[PDB]
Amino acid sequence: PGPPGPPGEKGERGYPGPPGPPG
Amino acid sequence: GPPGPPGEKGERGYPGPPGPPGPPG
Amino acid sequence: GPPGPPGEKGERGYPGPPGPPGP
Repeated sequence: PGPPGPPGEKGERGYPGPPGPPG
Repeated sequence: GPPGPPGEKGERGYPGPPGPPGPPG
Repeated sequence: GPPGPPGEKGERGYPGPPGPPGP
């Protein structure tokens, strides 16, 4: 069998974080 | 000879952006 | 034998930080 293929693509960016605290 | 295995798992993505601003209060 | 297929896409990034304080 041949060698491994190329590395996978980079993952999606994470979800946005939660809303900040009250001002 | 047959094809080799799949390549390596890709890199994890970048962290998400900060959340929205909090409530005015 | 030829190279295999591209690897799996990476995991989604971690969630972002909390947002800034409100106004």
